[PDB]
Amino acid sequence: ASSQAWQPGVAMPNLYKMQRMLLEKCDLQNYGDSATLPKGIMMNVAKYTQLCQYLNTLTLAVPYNMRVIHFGAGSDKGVAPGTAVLRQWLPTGTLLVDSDLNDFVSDADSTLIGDCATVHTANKWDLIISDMYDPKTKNVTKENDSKEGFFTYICGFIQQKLALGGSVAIKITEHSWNADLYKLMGHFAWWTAFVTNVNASSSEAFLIGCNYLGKPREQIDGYVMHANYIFWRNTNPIQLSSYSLFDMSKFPLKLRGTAVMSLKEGQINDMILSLLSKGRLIIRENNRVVISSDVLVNN
Amino acid sequence: NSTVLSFCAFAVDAAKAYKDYLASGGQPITNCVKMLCTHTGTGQAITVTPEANMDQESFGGASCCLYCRCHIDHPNPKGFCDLKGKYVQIPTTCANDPVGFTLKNTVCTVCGMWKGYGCSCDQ
Ligand SMILES: C[n+]1cn([C@@H]2O[C@H](COP(=O)(O)OP(=O)(O)OP(=O)(O)OC[C@H]3O[C@@H](n4cnc5c(N)ncnc54)[C@H](O)[C@@H]3O)[C@@H](O)[C@H]2O)c2nc(N)[nH]c(=O)c21
Ligand SMILES: C[n+]1cn([C@@H]2O[C@H](COP(=O)(O)OP(=O)(O)OP(=O)(O)O)[C@@H](O)[C@H]2O)c2nc(N)[nH]c(=O)c21
Ligand SMILES: C[S@@+](CC[C@H](N)C(=O)[O-])C[C@H]1O[C@@H](n2cnc3c(N)ncnc32)[C@H](O)[C@@H]1O
Ligand SMILES: Nc1ncnc2[nH]cnc12
Ligand SMILES: Nc1ncnc2[nH]cnc12
Ligand SMILES: [Cl-]
Ligand SMILES: [Cl-]
Ligand SMILES: [Cl-]
Ligand SMILES: [Cl-]
Ligand SMILES: [Cl-]
Ligand SMILES: [Cl-]
Ligand SMILES: [Cl-]
Ligand SMILES: [Cl-]
Ligand SMILES: [Cl-]
Ligand SMILES: [Cl-]
Ligand SMILES: [Cl-]
Ligand SMILES: [Cl-]
Ligand SMILES: [Cl-]
Ligand SMILES: [Cl-]
Ligand SMILES: [Zn+2]
Ligand SMILES: [Zn+2]
Repeated sequence: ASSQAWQPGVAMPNLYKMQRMLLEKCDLQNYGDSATLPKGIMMNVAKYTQLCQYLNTLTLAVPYNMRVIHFGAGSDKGVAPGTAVLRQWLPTGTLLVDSDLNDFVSDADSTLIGDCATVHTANKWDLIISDMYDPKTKNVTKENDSKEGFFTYICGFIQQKLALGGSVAIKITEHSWNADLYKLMGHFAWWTAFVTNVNASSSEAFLIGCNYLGKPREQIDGYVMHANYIFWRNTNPIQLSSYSLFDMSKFPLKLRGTAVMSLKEGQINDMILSLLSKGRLIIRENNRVVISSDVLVNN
Repeated sequence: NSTVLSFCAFAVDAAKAYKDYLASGGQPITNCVKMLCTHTGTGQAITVTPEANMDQESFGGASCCLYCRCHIDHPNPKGFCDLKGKYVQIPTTCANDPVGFTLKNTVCTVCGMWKGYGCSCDQ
């Protein structure tokens, strides 16, 4: 019925981002309801398809030999539905690396098994996707405070391994969130909290940072912004919808051939920031991509 | 390797074993990742992107590979997988068992269609 039902999902409106709410308990009227998915389609294939359909509407940088890393790519199924959708979406030849605490079979070019903190690389990335979630987050015994764990790693990975012009999509929920990650969203040309229409009944959202600028463009208080996110979800019921899954004609990410340049931090002027902010520039070397997984040696 | 490969050839016969498993009423391998697609593709067997036609379903390749799913070495040279990182088109009538279909069928090296399910080079 709602017009947003034909969209892949709903982004947090700007006026909700400008509030100064106190954190409330999340209470969705349709909480737990399951979407009606096309025959034989997995929930995570539908979820990643809607996330990619939404990323298609942003100013993403899409260089030749694009580099994408996907954290939390495994599943209790032992397969990687999200990685299969990203590889379908990304231009052919895109280097796709995925990772998970648990072993799984993947379509990625390379897969690293182990805690995300064991993943190393001197290379910079054009796009970071995280679907990580700590199962213990379900154990709500205290006040809903900012979480560390893998979020500390993701914040450092963005600050040290994301190319200027690059983008991120990090999964959060009412209880799975980090204040420093929201603050980092202020270091991008644009940002939002995106809710897939197939998971409208969940507090889940993808925090999207569009075009990394390597410096703060706006100051964001993470504690206030998560409260603003929950207030938005609590007062704006979203109808479950799988409508956007039926039209895949324009699904593939447009190969923009975005320019890739190597610039010193002292060469990042307003003219360069303008190019980064439009998805027309990626700043990083174009050396071979090398990744490693730390192995703890014990008796 | 001689005595190790001699044994593997005898006992490790996944293709035959899975075929016998289904004959004994074994439930087909599940969680093959079916992709959303237009269903107006070329219809070739294994492709870089989903190419299912109106009579096919496209799946993530690694999830339809018996060797990947069972974590056993691949028979292909240098353990090279033909499905991992690709999309496999499965006839809708056989989409209930993609692993079984990829095992029991072979691709035509000329048109890229499944032999007996799209390949018409013998006309
Ligand atoms: C939003 N919300 C949260 N809770 C309560 O708070 C707890 C923690 O809340 P959460 O931060 O996990 O958020 P939510 O419940 O919305 O998450 P959901 O279960 O939809 O999971 C979202 C995604 O997280 C991942 N995930 C969830 N559980 C796991 C898990 N065990 N292992 C791995 N990934 C998981 C999956 O990708 C999944 O799709 C819930 O388990 C529930 O008791 C609610 N209770 C009511 N009555 N109404 C609500 O609206 C509500
Ligand atoms: C989606 N998006 C929004 N903005 C900023 O937000 C402004 C308004 O863009 P908007 O999408 O928020 O509003 P609009 O009314 O155009 O569309 P709707 O909200 O979907 O109905 C832009 O002019 C940019 O300043 C964006 N800025 C950048 N750099 N990249 C983006 O992808 C992007
Ligand atoms: C919701 S599941 C991911 C589902 C997957 N994206 C898909 O396509 O179906 C969340 C995953 O996060 C992983 N995870 C949680 N904490 C992690 C950590 N610290 N390091 C690595 N992986 C982690 C879990 O092992 C789990 O597989
Ligand atoms: N009725 C409708 N309103 C808005 N967007 C749409 N997309 C398809 N049908 C639509
Ligand atoms: N609500 C909050 N809880 C903990 N630390 C904070 N710092 C700022 N706001 C905070
Ligand atoms: Cl608004
Ligand atoms: Cl369903
Ligand atoms: Cl049915
Ligand atoms: Cl494991
Ligand atoms: Cl590994
Ligand atoms: Cl405490
Ligand atoms: Cl924590
Ligand atoms: Cl921790
Ligand atoms: Cl509604
Ligand atoms: Cl200047
Ligand atoms: Cl442009
Ligand atoms: Cl192809
Ligand atoms: Cl192998
Ligand atoms: Cl059927
Ligand atoms: Zn394989
Ligand atoms: Zn042929």
